[PDB]
Amino acid sequence: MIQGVIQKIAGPAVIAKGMLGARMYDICKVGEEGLVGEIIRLDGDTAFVQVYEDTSGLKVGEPVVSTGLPLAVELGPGMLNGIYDGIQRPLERIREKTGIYITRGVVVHALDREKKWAWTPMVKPGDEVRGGMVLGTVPEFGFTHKILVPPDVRGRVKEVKPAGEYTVEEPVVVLEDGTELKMYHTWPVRRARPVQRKLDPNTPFLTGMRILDVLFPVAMGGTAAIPGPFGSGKTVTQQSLAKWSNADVVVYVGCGERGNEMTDVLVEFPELTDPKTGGPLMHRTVLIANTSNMPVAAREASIYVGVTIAEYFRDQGFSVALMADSTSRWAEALREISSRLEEMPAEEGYPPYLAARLAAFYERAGKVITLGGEEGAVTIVGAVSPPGGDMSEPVTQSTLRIVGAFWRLDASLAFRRHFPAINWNGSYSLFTSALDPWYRENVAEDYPELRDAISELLQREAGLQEIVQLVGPDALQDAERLVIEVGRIIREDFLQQNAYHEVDAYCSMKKAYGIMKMILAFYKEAEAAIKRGVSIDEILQLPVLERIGRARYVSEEEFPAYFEEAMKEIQGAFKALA
Amino acid sequence: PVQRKLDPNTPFLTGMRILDVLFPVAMGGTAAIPGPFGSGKTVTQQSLAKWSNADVVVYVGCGERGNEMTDVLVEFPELTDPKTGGPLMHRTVLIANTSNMPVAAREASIYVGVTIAEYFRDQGFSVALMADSTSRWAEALREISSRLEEMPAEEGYPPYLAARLAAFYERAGKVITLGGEEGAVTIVGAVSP
Amino acid sequence: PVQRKLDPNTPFLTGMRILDVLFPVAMGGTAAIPGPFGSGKTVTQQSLAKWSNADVVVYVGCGERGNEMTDVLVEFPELTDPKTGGPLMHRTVLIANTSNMPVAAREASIYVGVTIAEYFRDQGFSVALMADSTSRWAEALREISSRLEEMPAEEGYPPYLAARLAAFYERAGKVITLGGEEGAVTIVGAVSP
Amino acid sequence: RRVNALEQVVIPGIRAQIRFIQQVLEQREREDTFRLKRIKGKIEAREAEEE
Amino acid sequence: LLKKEYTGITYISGPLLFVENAKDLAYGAIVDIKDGTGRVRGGQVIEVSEEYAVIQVFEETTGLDLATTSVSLVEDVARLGVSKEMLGRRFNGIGKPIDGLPPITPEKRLPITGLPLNPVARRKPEQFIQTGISTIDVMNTLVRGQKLPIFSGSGLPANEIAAQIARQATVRPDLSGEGEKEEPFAVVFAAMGITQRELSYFIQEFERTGALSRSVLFLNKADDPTIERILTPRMALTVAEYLAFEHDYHVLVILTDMTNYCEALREIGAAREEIPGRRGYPGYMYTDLATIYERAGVVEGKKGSVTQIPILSMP
Amino acid sequence: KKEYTGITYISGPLLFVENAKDLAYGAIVDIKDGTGRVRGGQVIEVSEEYAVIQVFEETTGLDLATTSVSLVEDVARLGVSKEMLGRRFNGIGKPIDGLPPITPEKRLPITGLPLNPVARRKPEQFIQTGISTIDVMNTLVRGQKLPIFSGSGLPANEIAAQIARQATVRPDLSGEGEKEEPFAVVFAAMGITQRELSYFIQEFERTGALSRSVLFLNKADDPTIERILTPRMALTVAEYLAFEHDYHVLVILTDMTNYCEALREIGAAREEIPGRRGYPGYMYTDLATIYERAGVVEGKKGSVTQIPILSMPDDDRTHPIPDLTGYITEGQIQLSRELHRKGIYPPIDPLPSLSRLMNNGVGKGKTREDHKQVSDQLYSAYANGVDIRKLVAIIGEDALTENDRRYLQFADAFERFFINQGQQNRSIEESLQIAWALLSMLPQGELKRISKDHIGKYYGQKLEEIWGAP
Amino acid sequence: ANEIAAQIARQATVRPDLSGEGEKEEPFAVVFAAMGITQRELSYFIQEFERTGALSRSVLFLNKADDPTIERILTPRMALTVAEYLAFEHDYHVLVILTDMTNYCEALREIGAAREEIPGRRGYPGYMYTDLATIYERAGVVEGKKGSVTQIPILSMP
Ligand SMILES: Nc1ncnc2c1ncn2[C@@H]1O[C@H](COP(=O)(O)OP(=O)(O)O)[C@@H](O)[C@H]1O
Ligand SMILES: Nc1ncnc2c1ncn2[C@@H]1O[C@H](COP(=O)(O)OP(=O)(O)O)[C@@H](O)[C@H]1O
Ligand SMILES: Nc1ncnc2c1ncn2[C@@H]1O[C@H](COP(=O)(O)OP(=O)(O)O)[C@@H](O)[C@H]1O
Ligand SMILES: [Mg+2]
Ligand SMILES: [Mg+2]
Ligand SMILES: [Mg+2]
Repeated sequence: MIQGVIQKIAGPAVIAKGMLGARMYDICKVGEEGLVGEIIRLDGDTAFVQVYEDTSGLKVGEPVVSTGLPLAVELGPGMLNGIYDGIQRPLERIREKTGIYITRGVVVHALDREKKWAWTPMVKPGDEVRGGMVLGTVPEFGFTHKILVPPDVRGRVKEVKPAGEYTVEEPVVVLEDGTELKMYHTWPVRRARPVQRKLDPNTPFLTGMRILDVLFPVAMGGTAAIPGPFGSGKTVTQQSLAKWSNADVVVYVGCGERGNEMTDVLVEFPELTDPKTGGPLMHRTVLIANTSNMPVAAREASIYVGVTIAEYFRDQGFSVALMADSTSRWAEALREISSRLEEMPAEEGYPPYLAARLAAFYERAGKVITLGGEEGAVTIVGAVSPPGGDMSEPVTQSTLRIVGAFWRLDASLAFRRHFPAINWNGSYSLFTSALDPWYRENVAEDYPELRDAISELLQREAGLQEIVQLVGPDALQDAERLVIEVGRIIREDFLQQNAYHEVDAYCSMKKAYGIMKMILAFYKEAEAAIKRGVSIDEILQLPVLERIGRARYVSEEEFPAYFEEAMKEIQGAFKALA
Repeated sequence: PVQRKLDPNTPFLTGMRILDVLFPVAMGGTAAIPGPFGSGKTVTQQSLAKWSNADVVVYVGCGERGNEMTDVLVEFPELTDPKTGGPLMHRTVLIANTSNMPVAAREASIYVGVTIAEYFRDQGFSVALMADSTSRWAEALREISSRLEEMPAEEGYPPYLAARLAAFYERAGKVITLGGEEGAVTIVGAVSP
Repeated sequence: PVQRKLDPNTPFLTGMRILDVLFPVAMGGTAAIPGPFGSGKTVTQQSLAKWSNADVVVYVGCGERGNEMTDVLVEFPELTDPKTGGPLMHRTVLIANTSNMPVAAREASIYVGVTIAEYFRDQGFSVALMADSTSRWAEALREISSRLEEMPAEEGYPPYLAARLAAFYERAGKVITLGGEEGAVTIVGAVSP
Repeated sequence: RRVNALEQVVIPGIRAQIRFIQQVLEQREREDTFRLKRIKGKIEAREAEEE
Repeated sequence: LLKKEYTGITYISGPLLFVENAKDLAYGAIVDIKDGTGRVRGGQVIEVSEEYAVIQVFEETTGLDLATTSVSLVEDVARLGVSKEMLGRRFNGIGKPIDGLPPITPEKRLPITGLPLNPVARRKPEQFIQTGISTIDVMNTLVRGQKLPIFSGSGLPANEIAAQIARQATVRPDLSGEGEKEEPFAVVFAAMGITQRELSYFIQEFERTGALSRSVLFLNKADDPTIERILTPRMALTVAEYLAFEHDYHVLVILTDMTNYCEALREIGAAREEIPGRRGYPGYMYTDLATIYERAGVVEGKKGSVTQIPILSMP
Repeated sequence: KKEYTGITYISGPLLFVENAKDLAYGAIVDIKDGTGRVRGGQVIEVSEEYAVIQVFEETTGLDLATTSVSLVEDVARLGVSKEMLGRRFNGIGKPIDGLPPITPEKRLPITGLPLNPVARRKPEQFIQTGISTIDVMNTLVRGQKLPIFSGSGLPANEIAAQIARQATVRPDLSGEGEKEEPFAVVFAAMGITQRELSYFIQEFERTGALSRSVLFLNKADDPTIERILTPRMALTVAEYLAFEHDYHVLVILTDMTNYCEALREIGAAREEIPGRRGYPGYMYTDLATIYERAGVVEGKKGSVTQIPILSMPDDDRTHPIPDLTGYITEGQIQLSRELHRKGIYPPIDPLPSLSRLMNNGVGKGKTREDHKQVSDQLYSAYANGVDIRKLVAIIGEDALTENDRRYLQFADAFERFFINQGQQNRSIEESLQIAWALLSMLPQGELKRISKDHIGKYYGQKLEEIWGAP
Repeated sequence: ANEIAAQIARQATVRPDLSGEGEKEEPFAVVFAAMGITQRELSYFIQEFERTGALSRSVLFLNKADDPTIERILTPRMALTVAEYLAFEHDYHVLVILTDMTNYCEALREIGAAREEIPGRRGYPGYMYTDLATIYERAGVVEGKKGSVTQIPILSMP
């Protein structure tokens, strides 16, 4: 490998001479302490290396060693139930050998090199292997981890190890060429993993949250952005998606958050339970954790590591959900890195290539046919935090241009303690037109038209606000008081959900369809009674209001009996009325 | 060179009511017509070319569309000169440098046009000069100065832009020629902020 | 050098109602009076020089008009010292460096004025120091920094401007002198944004 | 009448003025950055005239 | 023909690299860059001099080193091989097929930058196009040879309007008595910075209409190299000009979301430390945009025509 | 020992010395001239041919013939000991109180290692600051970073001195009573003048609060590199005490705007291209390395709490220093100029102020069980009264209903009694008593945010306890 | 502005009767400095001075719009040198009119940008205050001398 010596030290910038043959953007180890850095410029015999960590104490003449590879992650068994930083350093193993502080120059491995795994071969000698096929399986918690050949490797199998206990470092398959395949391989974080073909979105990503995946659904493999201010629910919704979605593996990325907020996430997450099996939620999630005082390079590269791990788990045939918390803090690190490189700014101080990076990050999602012949998907949900609620900042326009859904939060509904606090007037979704051939085959034939009727009822209430803000609410006509009351019923009994309840935390499509049918059955009969001619106050007092309200807290397996009872009850009550 | 410069005392009849009544321009004066896109600068300058009472009209299309030059080349041979009964194109000189033509030639076209207008002034004629856009000339100066690695003054323009603009507009006026005749040149320049 | 600094507990009377009542300044305190041209900085400072109860007044004309210094030279010998009854000019020292004087002498005038004001402090007097414009000092520093080809600050000023400004203002205060007596220096500086 | 006049006229003009001033200040800052880059380049070029 | 290689690389930084002894590289030429691993990159010469030649790389410079990198010349001017068989095919903006079919056989190789049309050779556009929209056909009518862009917002359906105009376009020869025949119609569709969800809509609309048999598609995706976005409209316009002025087709060129083109141009300009314009954009955008729009029109003595409908979203 | 005499260039704050490749980057050096005076300096760039040194103080007497440079230490270190309680330092570790220097137990680098995110634990205990508007509505939790936003003429220094004088912990309210825990205060003053220096010196010594405090004081005329180094030394002492002797420490940083400007001129002097509005591009990371040194650690009984103080330049909350501080901190307390001009001290305005970790430090098992609902009710009632007060000026008092007049009187009495405490040292129980006395002026049943259980227990007391002596 | 300046130069007089002196004065001598002036304004000024008969008492320094730009650096200095010489050596009362200082500032900015000076606001050189001060402060009165210099500069606000 290429080895040189330091020639000039000035802040984080180091000039090393004797480095002829080193390649651009390689990872180098600087000094006797082993500080890591990247080569950013080549000039003759010298190379410019930008050191990640603190450089105080370095001297001229200390060795510089090039690893010869760009920034990459180790992909293999042992990533689940793990906590990593932005450059895939296991924090738990760092804590054991160092204490409460992170000393500079510590060396650890992403995958444990001494843990034994249960090997089970699938290929036999004489077989031809191409990139993406399965060599064998290894059990890991509730899953079976498939051992994949790297995508750039092809050849014929020479020898296969028998079944037994092995570590990740021992070769299991060796080809006729002489290349030895281990249980793990490395891949650059900035290069997308190849696939065969990208399929269309035609299956919904069930979030379990009534408003989110009834009014503004997101398809499997889609993208969504959820901006909002403090106390608006951003975090509970995310962790609720982690708890209740139909994704097999969850990847959580935190880019440069506050320390006391990463503390909450790191402490609370091991205490949650997986609703599928009752085991810990940690057994199917990977967290990337970065605070504000970590090096800016790790904060900038945090999301690429997460999306690469999500792509690796997608390549095994799973369905992966990726949650990127506060991409604005990633854009801040990008701005800082661009400022240190002396590049020209654009708009609000951001580098001109911000939109290109955001487009390159969001484009990795989608449902694909993997190289192994199996389907997989990655779904990305990215949180945004505007500086003052103005969606005119550059990051929000750059996000709005590419995302397929937009869940706008509002603190005004949080002030009224109405959760989820989602502004249904400013939100939108572009996956509704391609999802209803799934809805009217697996939910109910009348589901789409019922959804549009409910949306129309919600819209008609909003068009009467300039009446109520001038004239008192009680003075209105019967035909308008009726729609105001049905709007209140929708806002309080359908668009409201409790995540801490035993049964209300998760809602299925049949239950939501039943509730919507129940509400429309109430509304049509109240309207017909209005032309029949009755006191409006008597309608607002009828006992079927309790049947409307108490439909939320009924259990999933006992809902249909309640639905049929309420269906007969509303008719019986409105026939009893004069 | 000229012998003397005289004070203008006769109007330049453009054929438009608002310009000829409310804001007149003299037979040796200068005028500027700034405006946003789709406001009327080109239609106003072609109407002046069609209907004014000047003897010779010089049209300088510094960095504009190529279809307008085709319109001038097609329509004008069929129209009638207001003051001599001949075809309108017989009194017109066109200097065309479109937007996709080389950038550095935008500067030369303005000087060529004003030099031809000065030449026809020395024969005792009354000449009207129209510049389709001077902002393109300013952009050409900016590009050349950027290639020279000079320090920009404001908005990226070179610091000597005002001197060039003043030198261009100063060539107009009513004069007594070296041959004893009397001639005048009017300059109407459009600006595209 | 001095023996010990003391807290401020005696007001510096200026003779203006709004400054004496609403926004007081103590005997060893500092104050700044910024404003655009034509707002009243010079008239206020000259009124302070006329009517204040300081024993000795030191006036620094750093980079301003010469007629303002001529007015002080002409009218002060005819006025009356409020607390002694003699001529007013007998208690005043003027340092004059007008606008068309050489640029590099503007900093020297400020330092000379503050050094003289500290010298009169050591004899047990209370001295008031007026700086007519501290912005011209910054402009002179910027002009020299241009000739030094060094890296400038936010608006072209040298980076060490704030250190100089802090070192100039912290020379004021009420002290116990090396001889055991008590003196005070108060600084009022104008800013011309 | 006053409520409608304020809401539909007065606020958008102030917002447009703010949006214009912000762009002007940002452009001036960008020009300053370019000039600082040029002077740093000249400073680094000066030291190599006679090594 | 022989090939020549240069190995005197002396400086790599960002998108630029310097070659020492390359005195015989023409200005604006296309070079072919190879590293030690065999991966091949492209680039263009942006400045040539006696001491060195400056080459910018079309994509990222990861993996290059001064010891093993070599630069090879391809051609003195960027050219595209065009043919009449390009109809019904799909390309990735740089010119390579992405439909899985074998590549074409070029009849001619034309420079992609084009040449200005002589104003004497032009003629007036006078043929009215009926689009089927009252607000267009009556008050903003479209003529063969016109360049008429659509100013759109973020969530507004500009693409549906463009597709509807492409479907319903007709010339109505009966109002002037100009016979009954149709001189053949063609559509050239160029997409810069488009997303898969949107591109699928255009693909499905073209398949449903059946207009794919007479259309050429140039597709540049959001994860493609940023330079390939710059070259995308020029090749589409080259193909349209070739068809219209050598085979008498009436082509219709649709350029989608030129805001992506302008941001890509800003990136490329700011990568070379140049004096910026009004909002950080390069100060020479007017010429660069004029070299794209001005290629449409009608030519005296020829039957073909080029009509442009660019689409851009107002920020 | 060894001296370098190859000086080749002097200009302003920088000097070049040849053949000095043995000097490590960031080392501290001593500069000696012909008159025998010794100045300090820091190495900012090392190369094969020469090294660049930034000089403390001024360079008046230097010349290229007789100047020499000698090494002091390769890494800036500070000697720490428990003797430091009751001492004053000049910002680089030199005592200025006249007492002999301390003997160090250890010498630690002033730049600190980051905390491992898996080693922290959630803050769960509060600090009694003695101010009702902070204790009741914006409670400060052990391990929180709660800055104070002030203007130019607002009395931030007096509030800082009062908080440092009155701060204490309450172990009797926690659990069964627990046990006594040590407490200490670390005060860092940066860019202060002589008047504020004398004020702080008199205030800390006139009441006996010096015996539990460490003071780092940096004047306005001191070198700017000392102003850079001061908060790191303060945090080093705080971390040493808290995580090696189980102290509960409180760090007060007097003015971070001075720190940000000093960082600006330091970056400008090192030929660095600035970022937004002339500020360095790495200001976010540099500020994060200071704020994120506070917190509480699993397995440790000590903690560090920070109260940064900063002055908004032109009252612009979008300025970079207030903007980036809100991205790292956990709320803010905003002083109001109108309340200050009305004569109310301290001028803490409860409407824009917020504490984000408040809910973790309140509730049964600590303080009192009715804290959160009382705070919410006070916030809502004050918000109503404020706009009723503006409506009165147009429509007149007689046009209001009875409830609007009661809200107006509640707002007046609230501003008169709750906020305007003067120099009183109020416990949490007294503040809650006054809060319930103010809520008693509102009629029962309009207190929507409070449950009937607490209303039936605390409602009804008259204001006479504080009304008889405001 | 030019009409107002011409009217002031035409109508200006002192009132010794109000001050009690009883003297009869003599008319002002005029020094006229034109920088980048156009023919339209120059002809107006010439005709006005011809009609008022003030050309026999006037000294004219003309730098037209088509003249070279860098000559504008010198013109105010020579005009003020002549004015100072007349006023303080021959006891004249001199009135000085400078047509456009904006053109002078552009001429100064050209040289400042050519020399890579550190700019102030809007690209103007940092020493423009001193350079403008060396022109303006040459007016006033001198103790023990009868002459005087009065300045009426004219400038256009962009
Ligand atoms: N489904 C829900 N049920 C009850 N409360 C909710 C729900 N969703 C959000 N909230 C409330 O929203 C608030 C915001 O919490 P969180 O998301 O953790 O922080 P932030 O939104 O400020 O990032 C919480 O106090 C929580 O009580
Ligand atoms: N006097 C006029 N009468 C009718 N239409 C006009 C007139 N002036 C301008 N227009 C309209 O303005 C449009 C284009 O204006 P144009 O001259 O191109 O302005 P610019 O050159 O600034 O873009 C033309 O389509 C024309 O219909
Ligand atoms: N206290 C005052 N009383 C009366 N007139 C004043 C007062 N202060 C200022 N002025 C007027 O305002 C003008 C301000 O001039 P001056 O203070 O010399 O300029 P600047 O404030 O720009 O230095 C003076 O001409 C004076 O007539
Ligand atoms: Mg959150
Ligand atoms: Mg035009
Ligand atoms: Mg003044």
